[PDB]
Amino acid sequence: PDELKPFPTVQQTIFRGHEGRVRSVAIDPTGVALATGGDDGTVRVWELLTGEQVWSVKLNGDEAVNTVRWRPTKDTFILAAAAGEDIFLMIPTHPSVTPALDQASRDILNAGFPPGKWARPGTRLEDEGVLLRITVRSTIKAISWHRRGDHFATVSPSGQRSSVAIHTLSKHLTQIPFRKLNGLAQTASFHPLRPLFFVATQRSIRCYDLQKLELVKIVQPGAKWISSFDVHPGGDNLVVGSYDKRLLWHDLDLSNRPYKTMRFHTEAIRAVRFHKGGLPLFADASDDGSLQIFHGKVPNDQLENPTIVPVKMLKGHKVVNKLGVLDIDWHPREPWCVSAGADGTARLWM
Amino acid sequence: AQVKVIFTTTEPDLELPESKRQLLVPADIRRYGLSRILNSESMLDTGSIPFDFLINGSFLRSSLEDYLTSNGLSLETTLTLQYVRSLIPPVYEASFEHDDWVSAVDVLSATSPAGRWSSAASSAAVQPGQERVLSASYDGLLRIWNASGSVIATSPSGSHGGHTASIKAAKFLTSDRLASAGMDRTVRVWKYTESDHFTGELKPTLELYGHTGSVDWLDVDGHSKHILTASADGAIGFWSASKASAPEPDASLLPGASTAQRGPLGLWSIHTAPATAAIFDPRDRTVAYSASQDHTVRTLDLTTGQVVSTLTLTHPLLSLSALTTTSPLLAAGTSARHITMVDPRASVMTLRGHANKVVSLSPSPENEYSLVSGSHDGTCRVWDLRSVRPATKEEGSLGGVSEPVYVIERESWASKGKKKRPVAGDGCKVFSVVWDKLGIFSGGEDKKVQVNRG
Ligand SMILES: [Cl-]
Ligand SMILES: [Cl-]
Ligand SMILES: [Cl-]
Ligand SMILES: [Cl-]
Ligand SMILES: [Cl-]
Repeated sequence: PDELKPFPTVQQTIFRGHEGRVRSVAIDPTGVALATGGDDGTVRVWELLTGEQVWSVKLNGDEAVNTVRWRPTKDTFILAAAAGEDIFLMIPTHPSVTPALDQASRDILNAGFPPGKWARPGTRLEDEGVLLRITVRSTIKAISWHRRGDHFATVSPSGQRSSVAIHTLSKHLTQIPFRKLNGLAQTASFHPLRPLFFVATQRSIRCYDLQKLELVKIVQPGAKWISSFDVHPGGDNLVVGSYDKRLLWHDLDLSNRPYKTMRFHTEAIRAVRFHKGGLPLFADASDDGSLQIFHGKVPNDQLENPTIVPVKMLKGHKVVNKLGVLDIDWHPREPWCVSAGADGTARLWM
Repeated sequence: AQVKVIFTTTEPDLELPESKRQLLVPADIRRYGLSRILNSESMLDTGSIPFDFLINGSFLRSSLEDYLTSNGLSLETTLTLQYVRSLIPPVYEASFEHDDWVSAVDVLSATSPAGRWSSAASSAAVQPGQERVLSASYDGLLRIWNASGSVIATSPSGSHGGHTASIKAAKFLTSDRLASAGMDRTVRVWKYTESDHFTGELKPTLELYGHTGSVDWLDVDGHSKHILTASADGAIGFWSASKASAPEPDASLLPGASTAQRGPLGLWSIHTAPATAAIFDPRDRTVAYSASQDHTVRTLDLTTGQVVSTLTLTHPLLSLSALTTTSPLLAAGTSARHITMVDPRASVMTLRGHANKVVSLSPSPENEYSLVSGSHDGTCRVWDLRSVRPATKEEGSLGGVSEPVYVIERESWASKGKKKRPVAGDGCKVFSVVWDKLGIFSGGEDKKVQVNRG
């Protein structure tokens, strides 16, 4: 309660019509729309408040869509999805999309016309609005956009070759910089402020520098198999979560040791995401269908104790076929969050 | 066996000279005996009117002597009793089945806004017999429904000039003209003509492009032929329903790069977040009110360009309504599940108990103090603003708290022996509520316009 408000308490909207588990959730940069990747190989775009599905496409006949991520720019409306080895760039049909905004996005994707091969996809895909198919060498787990949306990185765990790939959307250029990682890469994240980079293995999270190309720091969370992480918008803190049921707040100001360790979960933590856009909230997702919503506040002053308290646990996702909540994203402004569970549902919490 | 009562009321046409003063003294009398005393040949000479009684701002659900034993107060005190017309409960009557979700409902009645707007001019001046009910669907289709629940008219489809996508809101601006808006960013004005046999025709008069984004909300003025809209672009639109006076469209919003296409007069973006609701002021038609997810209710001057006042609230606002003092009082539906009653001049009270987002409101056609809301929790709830308690401690803040007088569920769900409502709004979500004298029609996710009346 107290100064810790507001936070999500109850689930206000249920998102249905996926068959089999929903692997991903990404909220539109403007905050009016939801994107869900399915195990049924469908990417879909839904009206946030109502839960009406305004757009859908099936990228590959048989495959799961692991990650969907919006291009973090309000002047574009471009969605990225990862199906197996292929990452597709598309422009969903939405009320937001006018002929001007459409032509703008098309101008961005079409501009720029092997670690990766950039190809125009089948006719049927632009018939449904998917402008690009980018193929890397082994299956894509994670997608992360750089804040100005020109670069995006794909992480493919199995193949060491393509493991961490940085793509340039301007030149249509896939690259495998800071080539060999000593590890098995789970995922990666760009830095909110300075041109830095983050690559998490099962081991540890490592912060690099892009065109100096140098390893800057390495933080060791000290847990079995890092499942995921997310970077505070402040950039000076991040949060990791694992299959150990434990959540680790890392203060990069102080140490490589985790600042705080938190056990709120019965089973593995499969997703962790901060609230970007300035509210002192973060959350983790579990293989029990619960989300754990924490308040934590990066101090106004540098090098000061972050204050972290759990505010609320959200149940109501159904543990289905051995798995719980698989993903989380936050609303850009408001303290609402959306989760992707194995119910075949996505759910909105306020 | 002796208790002093004194009668007061806000009711416009029911009032006692001089007889307010005197003692009711069985002391065990439920609201019933008092409602009988008021109805007395001596008092109001009405004689059947059910009256509810408010002490302190709270309804009396027990006898008098019990009330003034259990609280305190068997002081021989004179309890001051407000008396109000007891709500006639809007029980279930009919359901109009749809193919997809019902986004919007409006009612054409002799005494409805479009009905009174009609009889001025042009004018059908709809007869007491035939009322028409408008429903907008995520089909992309408007439907003009019979009072008895048959479909008189159906809008054209995509091709042939209809909407190209789902319709978010639609209303009657008169019996000839009606207006709609939706995910296709157009606002469309329709001619509605009806034949001797009961069948309709909806012919689009006007396609209006100002908006880049979904057009979520729409309000109308049938006198001045004006429309105004609220859209996800965070901008409030202002339009003429008349083909006659319109600017020419932007053309970069049009389907490129028969029916007439025109633009907005005075389209403004005053909001940081999407704009959820925009309404005309009841007294002055050049004054409008906006509400958005940016937490603001803005008093807006349509004569000049833009905003004369801004009022900020705790949570994002999904809806707005005016209650008629020379000027209104706003109900603001919130994503925080409660309704804040706002005074736009330089937060009176809070209606609580919806379990989900509150997306639709509408004032009682009967009295000022009554209101019906509708919400994503699957229910529409009826409030009386004369019912007020000093705020509870938890989450209460300033004393505003008012609970619902009556609760209206979906006959979709309620007809089942099921116990508690489905989590979130699942299947039951209520998108639109309008309250007429036929009364309380409810559109939503269950694909039904629902009729509740006494
Ligand atoms: Cl679809
Ligand atoms: Cl194909
Ligand atoms: Cl379920
Ligand atoms: Cl013309
Ligand atoms: Cl309830």
